[PDB]
Amino acid sequence: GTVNWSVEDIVKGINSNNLESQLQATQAARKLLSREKQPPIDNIIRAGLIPKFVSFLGKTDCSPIQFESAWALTNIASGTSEQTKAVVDGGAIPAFISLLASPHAHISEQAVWALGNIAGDGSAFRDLVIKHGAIDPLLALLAVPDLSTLACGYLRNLTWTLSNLCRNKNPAPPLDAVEQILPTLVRLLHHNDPEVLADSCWAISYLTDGPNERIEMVVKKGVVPQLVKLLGATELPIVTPALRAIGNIVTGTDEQTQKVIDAGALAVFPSLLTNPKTNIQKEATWTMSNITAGRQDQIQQVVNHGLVPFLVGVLSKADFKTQKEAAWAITNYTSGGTVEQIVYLVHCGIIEPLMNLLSAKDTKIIQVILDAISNIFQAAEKLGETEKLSIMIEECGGLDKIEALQRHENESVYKASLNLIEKYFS
Amino acid sequence: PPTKKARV
Repeated sequence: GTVNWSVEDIVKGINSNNLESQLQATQAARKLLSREKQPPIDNIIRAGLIPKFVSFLGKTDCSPIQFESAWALTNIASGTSEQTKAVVDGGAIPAFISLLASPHAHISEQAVWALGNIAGDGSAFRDLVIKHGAIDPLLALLAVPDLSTLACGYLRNLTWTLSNLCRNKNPAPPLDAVEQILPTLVRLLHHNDPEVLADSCWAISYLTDGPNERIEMVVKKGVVPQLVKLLGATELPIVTPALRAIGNIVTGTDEQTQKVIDAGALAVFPSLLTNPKTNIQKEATWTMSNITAGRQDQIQQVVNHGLVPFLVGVLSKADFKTQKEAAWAITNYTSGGTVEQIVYLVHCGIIEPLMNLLSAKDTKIIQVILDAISNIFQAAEKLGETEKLSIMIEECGGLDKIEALQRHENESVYKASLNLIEKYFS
Repeated sequence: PPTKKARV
């Protein structure tokens, strides 16, 4: 009977001089803290029990109390930053790192979990866990010929804790820590368990969310083809982080973007740009907008893969955030594209949805659309066809919108719109 | 994924 103990009874048992009474009371605490309904974390903290639990972590001759106190401290560290800090302040970090080497797998796993919660608080505790030396023993647990010999839940918890050591910015994780973790991360990215794949992908997405040097560290390990394969997964919890990572990577240099293209990513975008999950569609369109900001041959590969009609589709009908990203993709396309590429854009039907979006309450999207329209008109000039385009815009009703924009609040807006009128509709 | 999680 360790069920429904009072905190006072727990304190009584833990303050006894009897390791087995302490074990019973720690288990009672664990059971209080592992209920879903409002676990009494703060009451346990106020009772002063964290130091006792931390001391129990070191009791090698009573592994049950190591496990029970590890679980209790895990659940305390799962709370607010103040509660996690309470666990850190009691000395828990080195004690958990020492438990990583336990011969009992359920105890090492519980230490992995606790360290995941501590690191998940934020950059400072993440880096403090690293400074206390957690990475080496964590990776040692994964240094096996075949990850399949490990228990599924254990492997999942190891992957998740590793992902938290890769998470967060200001600052990003230490460069040497990333380099030390990456080979194991790449091995996890090839594992067959959906949750391991998802959390590995999330870690890779964290590591690519930064300057081009971080992106390059990742790309050099050769993960882009595997990311593209996972971009094609049926499980949405895998697609989402794989797509996040791909989008991050194409924020980099034209060469890193080209590595994404060469791996076959564009072939997946017909489905991504029509995906029923709004956030997938939005992130896919954001990624496209960064690809169309690249080189003219990269725009050409966007064309060859049949993706301009899919951008026309998103512009015609999508969540408004997705539509704004699509407008960005079009402006980048027209800013970097050849005359022929811009003409092709017009032939795909861009004008009417582009115009229909000008009645938006968002000023940024209006600016973006007007810039795109100007670039298209410049290509038309280069071809001597500006009247055709003006007639198109007028026939679908866009000229009325542009005229209405003459009396717009923002300076750039009415500057742009009256330039258009005086230059092409006079 | 969550930043933290309790064991229930």
